[PDB]
Amino acid sequence: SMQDPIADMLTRIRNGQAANKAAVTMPSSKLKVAIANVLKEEGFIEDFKVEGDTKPELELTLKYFQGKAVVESIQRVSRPGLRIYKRKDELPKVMAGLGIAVVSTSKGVMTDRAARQAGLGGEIICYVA
Amino acid sequence: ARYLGPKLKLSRREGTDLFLKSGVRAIDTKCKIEQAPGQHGARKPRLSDYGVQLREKQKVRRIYGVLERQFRNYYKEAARLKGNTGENLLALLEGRLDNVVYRMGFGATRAEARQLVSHKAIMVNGRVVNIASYQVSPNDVVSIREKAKKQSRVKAALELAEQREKPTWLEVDAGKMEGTFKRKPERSDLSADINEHLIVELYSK
Amino acid sequence: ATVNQLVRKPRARKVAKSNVPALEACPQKRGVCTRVYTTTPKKPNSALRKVCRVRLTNGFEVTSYIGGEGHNLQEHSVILIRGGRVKDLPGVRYHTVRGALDCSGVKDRKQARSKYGVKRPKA
Amino acid sequence: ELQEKLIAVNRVSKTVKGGRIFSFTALTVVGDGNGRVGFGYGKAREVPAAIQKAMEKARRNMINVALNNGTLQHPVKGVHTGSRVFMQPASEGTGIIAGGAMRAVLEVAGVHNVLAKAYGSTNPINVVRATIDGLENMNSPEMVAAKRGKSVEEIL
Amino acid sequence: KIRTLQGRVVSDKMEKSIVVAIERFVKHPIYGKFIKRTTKLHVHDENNECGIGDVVEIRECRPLSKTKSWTLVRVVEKA
RNA sequence: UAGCUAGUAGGUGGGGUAACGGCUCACCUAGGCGACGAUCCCUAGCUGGUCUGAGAGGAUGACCAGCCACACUGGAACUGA
RNA sequence: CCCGCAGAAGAAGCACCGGCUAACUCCGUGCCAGCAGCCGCGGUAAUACGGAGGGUGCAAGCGUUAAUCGGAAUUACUGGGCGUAAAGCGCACGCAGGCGGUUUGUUAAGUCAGAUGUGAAAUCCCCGGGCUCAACCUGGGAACUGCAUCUGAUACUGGCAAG
RNA sequence: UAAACGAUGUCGACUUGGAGGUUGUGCCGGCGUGGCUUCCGGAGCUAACGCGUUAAGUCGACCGCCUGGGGAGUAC
Ligand SMILES: [Mg+2]
Ligand SMILES: [Mg+2]
Ligand SMILES: [Mg+2]
Ligand SMILES: [Mg+2]
Ligand SMILES: [Mg+2]
Ligand SMILES: [Mg+2]
Ligand SMILES: [Mg+2]
Ligand SMILES: [Mg+2]
Ligand SMILES: [Mg+2]
Ligand SMILES: [Mg+2]
Ligand SMILES: [Mg+2]
Ligand SMILES: [Mg+2]
Ligand SMILES: [Mg+2]
Ligand SMILES: [Mg+2]
Ligand SMILES: [Mg+2]
Ligand SMILES: [Mg+2]
Ligand SMILES: [Mg+2]
Ligand SMILES: [Mg+2]
Ligand SMILES: [Mg+2]
Ligand SMILES: [Mg+2]
Ligand SMILES: [Mg+2]
Ligand SMILES: [Mg+2]
Ligand SMILES: [Mg+2]
Ligand SMILES: [Mg+2]
Ligand SMILES: [Mg+2]
Ligand SMILES: [Mg+2]
Ligand SMILES: [Mg+2]
Repeated sequence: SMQDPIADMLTRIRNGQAANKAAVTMPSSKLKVAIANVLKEEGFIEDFKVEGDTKPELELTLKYFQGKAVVESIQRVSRPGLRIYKRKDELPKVMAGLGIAVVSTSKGVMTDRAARQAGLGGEIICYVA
Repeated sequence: ARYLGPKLKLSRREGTDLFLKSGVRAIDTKCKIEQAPGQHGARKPRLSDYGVQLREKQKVRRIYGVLERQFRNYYKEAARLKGNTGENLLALLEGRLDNVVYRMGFGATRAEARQLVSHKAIMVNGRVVNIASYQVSPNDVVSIREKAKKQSRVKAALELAEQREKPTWLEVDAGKMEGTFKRKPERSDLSADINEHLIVELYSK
Repeated sequence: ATVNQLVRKPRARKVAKSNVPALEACPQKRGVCTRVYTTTPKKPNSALRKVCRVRLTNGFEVTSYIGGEGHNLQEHSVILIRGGRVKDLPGVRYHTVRGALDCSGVKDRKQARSKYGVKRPKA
Repeated sequence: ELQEKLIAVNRVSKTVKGGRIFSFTALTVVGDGNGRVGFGYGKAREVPAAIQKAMEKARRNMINVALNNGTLQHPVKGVHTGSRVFMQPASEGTGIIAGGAMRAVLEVAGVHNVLAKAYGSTNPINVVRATIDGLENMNSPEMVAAKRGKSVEEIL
Repeated sequence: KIRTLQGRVVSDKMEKSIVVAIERFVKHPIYGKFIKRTTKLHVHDENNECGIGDVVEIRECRPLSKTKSWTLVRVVEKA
């Protein structure tokens, strides 16, 4: 059964990018929307939108730069079988700072750099590069 | 605890002048500098990458007259010190008191400078120091003791140093037989022929 | 393996038994020669290799090689053995130390004395 | 102009009616010391001919690597067949801390400071391919900024 | 405050005593997975108030018997 | 090595200790421990640290310092803070 | 510790040189004698055995053995596998266990932030300081990644309530 | 207990195509839309052979199992 919607969303992005899809759609959730907001404001996806009243669907517009997918790698880190939390001193750098780690802090879901600037740790959702 | 054997064998094995003679004559007129020592010297069997690293390390060791345990300790200190490890190693080697005595021109060679240090002819900041590996620090004054100022060795060595590229990180007064260690040399101040990354790699294996 | 599986059963290390058990983690052991013998090696080698059977001070009875050319070992000889097997001799996992106790050094030996029992020629 | 290094010479053999036919293979790398590197593989009955073929091939197969002042931009992984390599930026004065075929590739490419590790098979042809693959999939801050529609400052 | 522990009653068959399973959620020192661990405490239950299945708050006290150094504070939620 | 335990687990009262306490005794209840490994078997002084390792780990506990145990073997109390 | 005295005088060895692995040749031997960590070497034209000359590496030590970690991502948490290389239970149901779609509220256990107490000294590390240098000694720091408590945060996970 | 085999654990999601078989169903022999299934093949993966929407691809949950050959699936 489906037991990690976030890994599912990351996999949908990864597979759609590999397949050169212009967009991917998945069932929505507020956590997925927060992650997509981080992805969009960091430049990894073009845009996202949610449609539907009782069964919301989240659609992500993927982006490509020069025939290449922009999301080079996208990887789940904390997962249901093994949760990963980091204090602010031990927040991971992704690709020596050229990528991002998406962190759920008590002030919301943000990049590792934003969490570092806010002086917070949290759950390491995924690495995007 | 010191290499006491023939000197030019070392240069011939390294294939370059290690400056182990005073330099009154060209090293060509004293040995076949282009040929490695021994019966099979003329041969030049391919050197492995390990051989290249080993020969670089040995060449620097033989220039400065440092045995392996002390040299390894120098590498460890250079790795510990902040900054570029190979440059740190060269700076540590240049800081040795016998080397500074040679660089100021008080000794014709580094071995003569070592004997001058060992035999208590050298003062650092007015105090006798007879340790060859003593680390000279910036603004230190290295002088010939008064009892040793009449030595013909030292006058001849100053003459010889007049005919070498004068180090810029030192300030020698050939009249008073005093010199000042102004600063640590940078890498530009030292020979471009030394490839110290090879030594660093050798010790990092 | 999953992390759950490793929580239930962690990774298991290997034991790595010693190849020189009769030494019992000692650098050398003393023994008395029980017989002085000579034996033939495994293929593809051929010679008559000199070996002794020795009863060590800890009660083990083992065979040890006698290296070099020309020993003086002759049963009841008390010797010192060290670790090290002889590849082409089955069951031989020790060397006798030449020049220790009753084992003489190799007679006319230069070049790696001190692995045999040979003092510096000097005069 | 280009540094040339010979990594491995190997004697291979095929069997025919009369017996065995021995030939030689040469694996070489070339580079300009400033982020351009290529590898060549040549075969011939004789070693010098194999080396010459390998050099010729290498000069025509050079790729571009965006170095950052003699070191890598970020950690990279490279893979080919059973060879898996990991490479890391290192401070100035760290030499090439790398093993074998990796050393030759990184030297001629102009990488002076790197920490590396070879996993899996260390077979030299495949190690060279994996190292070049790793150097190829390495991004500069400028490329990351370009693909993300950002300036370099907001990247770093 | 007063230091307390909260747990499930697993036996009340002793006169004036119960057994409380305390649960803790700890990160595994090697694998990093958070796992559940149980501590069982013999607790003094004056008035024999507690039944098997209740959730009780307890506190540490002086030894009361060979295996009892904890006393009942209250039943947070009854069975 | 899969079952172990009858002062055994708990209670009441007397005694006892510098002190809480099955510490002990009498009576009562029938408990207590255990696959989160009890019981049994083998091995072992513990720690700060030490060696190794990029690290995570692995190995280790000589000297120095903290804790413990022992003083020919087995047992006992006396004196005494 | 310092100062005088005489004179190069009183002070160099050990392993190695087939590949790995820096260092090559002659005579002696003839699957013998022997070497050997692995691969192997030796049966007349041996850089592999033995001596020598030459050389390489260490040096008041050098080798050997023992023993630990490394290399070994070869027990893989970091960090491995399972079609044919070793490896999917013959198949299934299922308790314990692990895991859990989506929304709101609440809680604040996990988690995160700050603080307080503690985490002996020595050791390690950084900066200095003393022995002619160094080793050693030593002043301040850092660190001791832990634990407990208090006060906050509430995104995620857990509890609870309603969907 | 079997070479009890797809020598391929179960469940879920996602990711170009082509030709069939079988079994439903909608609309007008055509066009759809479900279930199971055979063959080929693309990216990707793989030591290679090959696998390839019925994955050996990309992921998540949980379980079983491996750690050189022999001795041995043997002895006790
Ligand atoms: Mg010494
Ligand atoms: Mg391998
Ligand atoms: Mg008690
Ligand atoms: Mg004992
Ligand atoms: Mg390691
Ligand atoms: Mg221990
Ligand atoms: Mg008394
Ligand atoms: Mg060589
Ligand atoms: Mg011969
Ligand atoms: Mg390991
Ligand atoms: Mg494997
Ligand atoms: Mg088979
Ligand atoms: Mg098989
Ligand atoms: Mg099956
Ligand atoms: Mg089932
Ligand atoms: Mg949930
Ligand atoms: Mg909390
Ligand atoms: Mg301390
Ligand atoms: Mg000082
Ligand atoms: Mg200190
Ligand atoms: Mg909740
Ligand atoms: Mg079977
Ligand atoms: Mg069948
Ligand atoms: Mg079948
Ligand atoms: Mg099977
Ligand atoms: Mg196919
Ligand atoms: Mg059987």
